[PDB]
Amino acid sequence: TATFHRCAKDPWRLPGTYVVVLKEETHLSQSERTARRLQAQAARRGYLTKILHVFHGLLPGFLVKMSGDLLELALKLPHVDYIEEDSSVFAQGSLVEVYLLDTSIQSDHREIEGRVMVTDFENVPEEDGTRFHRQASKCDSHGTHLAGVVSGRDAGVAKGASMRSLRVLNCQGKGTVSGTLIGLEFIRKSQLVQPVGPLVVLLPLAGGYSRVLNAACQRLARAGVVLVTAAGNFRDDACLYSPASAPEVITVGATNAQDQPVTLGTLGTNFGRCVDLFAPGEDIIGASSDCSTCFVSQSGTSQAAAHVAGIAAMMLSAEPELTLAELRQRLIHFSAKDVINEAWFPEDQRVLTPNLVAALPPWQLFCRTVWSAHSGPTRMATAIARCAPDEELLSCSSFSRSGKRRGERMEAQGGKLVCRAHNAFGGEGVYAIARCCLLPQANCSVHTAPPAEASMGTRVHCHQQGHVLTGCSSHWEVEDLGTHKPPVLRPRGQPNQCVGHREASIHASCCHAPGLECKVKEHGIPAPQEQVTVACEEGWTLTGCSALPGTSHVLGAYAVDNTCVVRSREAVTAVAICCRSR
Amino acid sequence: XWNLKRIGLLR
Amino acid sequence: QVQLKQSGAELVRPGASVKLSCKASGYIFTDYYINWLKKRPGQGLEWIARIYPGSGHTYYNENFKDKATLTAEKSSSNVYMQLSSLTSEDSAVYFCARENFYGSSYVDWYFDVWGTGTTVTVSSAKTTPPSVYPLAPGCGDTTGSSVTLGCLVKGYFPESVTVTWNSGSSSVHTFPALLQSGLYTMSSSVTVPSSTWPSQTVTCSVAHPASSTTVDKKLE
Amino acid sequence: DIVMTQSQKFMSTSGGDRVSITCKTSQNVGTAVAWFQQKPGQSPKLLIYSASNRYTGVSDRFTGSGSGTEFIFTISYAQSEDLADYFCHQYSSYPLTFGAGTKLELKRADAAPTVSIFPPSSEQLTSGGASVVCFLNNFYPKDINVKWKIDGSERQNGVLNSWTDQDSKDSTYSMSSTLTLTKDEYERHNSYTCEATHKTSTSPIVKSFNRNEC
Ligand SMILES: [Ca+2]
Repeated sequence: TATFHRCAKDPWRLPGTYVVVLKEETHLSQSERTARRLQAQAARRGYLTKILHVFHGLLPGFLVKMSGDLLELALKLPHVDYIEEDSSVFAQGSLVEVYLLDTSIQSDHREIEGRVMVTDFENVPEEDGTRFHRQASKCDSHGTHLAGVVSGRDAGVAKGASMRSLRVLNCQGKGTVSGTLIGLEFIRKSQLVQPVGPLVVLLPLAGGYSRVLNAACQRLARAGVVLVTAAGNFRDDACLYSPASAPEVITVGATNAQDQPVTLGTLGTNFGRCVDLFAPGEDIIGASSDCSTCFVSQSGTSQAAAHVAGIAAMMLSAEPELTLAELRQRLIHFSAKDVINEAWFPEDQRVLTPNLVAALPPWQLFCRTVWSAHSGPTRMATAIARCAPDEELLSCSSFSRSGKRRGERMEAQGGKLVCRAHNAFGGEGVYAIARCCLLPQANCSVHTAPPAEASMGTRVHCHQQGHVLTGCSSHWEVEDLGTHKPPVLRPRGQPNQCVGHREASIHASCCHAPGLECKVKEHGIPAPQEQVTVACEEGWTLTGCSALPGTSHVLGAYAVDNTCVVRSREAVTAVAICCRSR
Repeated sequence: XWNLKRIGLLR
Repeated sequence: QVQLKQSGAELVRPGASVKLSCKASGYIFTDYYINWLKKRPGQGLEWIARIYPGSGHTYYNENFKDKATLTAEKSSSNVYMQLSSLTSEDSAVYFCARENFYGSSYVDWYFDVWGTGTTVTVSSAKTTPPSVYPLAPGCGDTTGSSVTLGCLVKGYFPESVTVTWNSGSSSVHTFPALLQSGLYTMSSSVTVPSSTWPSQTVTCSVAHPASSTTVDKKLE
Repeated sequence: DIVMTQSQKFMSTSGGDRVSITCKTSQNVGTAVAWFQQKPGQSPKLLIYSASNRYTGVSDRFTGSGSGTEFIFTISYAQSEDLADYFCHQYSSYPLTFGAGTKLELKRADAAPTVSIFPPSSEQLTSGGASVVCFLNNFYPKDINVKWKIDGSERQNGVLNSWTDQDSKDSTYSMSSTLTLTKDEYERHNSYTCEATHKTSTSPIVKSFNRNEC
């Protein structure tokens, strides 16, 4: 069960250096011993090996320069979880400290002087070209511009922000997964030996999907740190890149002044479910390393990330005890909705890409939609959409392009609820769409009601006093080999009850919360084209979204900010539950 | 400066 | 007259299967849900699955999805549950029960009628009938109005045994069975007035349905 | 899965008139809780539904109260006819989950046993076994000691004691002590005694038989 991982993109691979990741509860003594064991064993087989660095703090492991001939030997070592081959990364009031993992910085620029501390940490790969020389260049450009966008006196977002620079990218704007890893461990170690102040980390870089890079980011995110990353500048799915694909980091895509996704020559901003929101990223004025008072116009998803890192720094200077779930939820809440022209993205990626452009703010119920990865085409294939640890799964829906679905289930998986969608017989696959919320003093629970083919017992609701229905899931409970007959809808008596087929099990989210009040909204169209919509009003927050009828006329349904969207084929009704606190 | 107006920083 | 009649006790080899039946009468069969439940000795009931006989559609507890398989037969007017690849953890008493709704709510119902249960024993051992042994007193001076007699039912397997005096004619005690080297042993006590026995004849009738046997041991 | 945590034993109140058991759920089931009675070898009997409503024909001595996560079942003026197991069950969410059951115990005036010894039957001895049965009928309290003596010498191994469940007619206990031996081991002794020591007497009740007699 000790696995080897390498970058999917061959030209970004760096064979010869490997991150050996050990099992969770491994002390520094065991990491050193395991690295020494590998050195000795390699020496016995006649190979020189260099232990570049030993990881302690963020995750247990070590960095080793060795021939790939010795991999098979290293996989057999004791305590090894996995070995990942190194690969390259590329450049793309209270006191809040903002860490920046990027190039060098011109710290004496008027735009950022006195607000930027150069940490002395430096870990970069050597430049390509036998005769490459920086000459008059100080390799400050990218980092200086970004430090300016985050906190520059005149052109910055958070003009009251302390910054800390780590050099993780060389003159050519190239870094490695291993150098970033060391940079993150430096930050964790700083945080351990330094304050209980709010930390923001800006990762304006991207590489191919990396298991260890995402693991280290998750561990920093769970330690309280707020990670903001660039989505990537490859006009591709950001789930194929790291730290972009890490679910805990805030992944920012780029938009221009005409609310269009940014184009960078033949490529452009990355997209998909792993992007959290978009931010201004084309023709961005910021500090230039050319002179101490110069400005320059740069474009890309690092520019976009730096706006969000600035916004996060301002929100944190006001509310320093704010958690990462609260911060992410607040970011999504204050952004401009439906402004971006989705035409530029691939058609199958549009649904999955948020239509959100960051903005500053000008107790409360916050929700956000979380799409799963597509399931396999197997008939018993499932998609799983998970919320962040501090959030509540308030509803769960599913969507298939073919429309062949068994429905979905809100079930516990490791003590937390997840939204698990199920593919049907003959179906291509499905997505699970969770609705993750931050509800003040919630005691929420899901209750499963069985299929109701009898004349009574059909109404499913939160029968408990003080508990209110926030969302319904429906899962088709007829075996695939069974005689298929057209589904029958459960009659409608009360307004606040789950809508569903008599042949389906119903999962009902019931919340008991101090000022929580929750209502239902419907909207039907007889013969619609493409879709049906019903939206909550100002003040109300969408918590559930369901379609009516089933597979026959529907592809699925999903939340789009505070709009419930049902996708039809060529009496479709969108049922929404709107919810609010105090 | 459009970007700073877009995020609602400048009028 | 609304009632659920369940099939007799069962002994099956590990890895084999049983098909338990629950016969319904006194009401419209197709109109009510029938549930199946497992009762282990120490534990509380475990819900296995439900079935609407009108359509034959089932809904199982995820933990019994592979073991259990519900089915209904409208002609026969009975519901079946087939358990497969049985182990010793499946040795339990199985109950079928009817859900009766009184409202539109999914919580406006109750288990109004049940069956008496079916004991399932999963064991390599073979079905052995009991040996019925009369317990009559010998020599003595009588004291009091009554005399006590008995039946000793020994060496039988599985647990299913019924002892009845004459043919339902107090004061009777039935002692729980105990395992004695793989086989069950149990005794029954009856008390009659001195006036009757030994002038009258007292007979204990033992019935072990698992081996389809009935014995009438005459006390004298 | 909702977890039902039922009382281990009935807790008394008002000098034994009211006796009760509590049932606690891991999550809020509202009022979706029913209580059943179950006499051994009989089908469960629905008593209370929806936390407090009595099913038709259920005595007014049975009551249910509570909501959310704590529910109490109570019997007023409990009789011998009420000796059975009582379990709760939630029906707020599938899978339906149940409480373990709680057996009802009732106090009663003390009663001495009716001891009666029996020698092995000829039918058994021809099959090579010898079970000497002793019945200790209708006694209260349940606590009792049975001592077997073979030719005056106490016997330890080969004795099986089996209590009945407290009686539904008179709230008493009954018990059967069975000394089982091989036909050979039995043939070697002549006097088998059975001495019952109970709270109703300082001197134990003694019943015996001698194979030589008659
Ligand atoms: Ca309610």
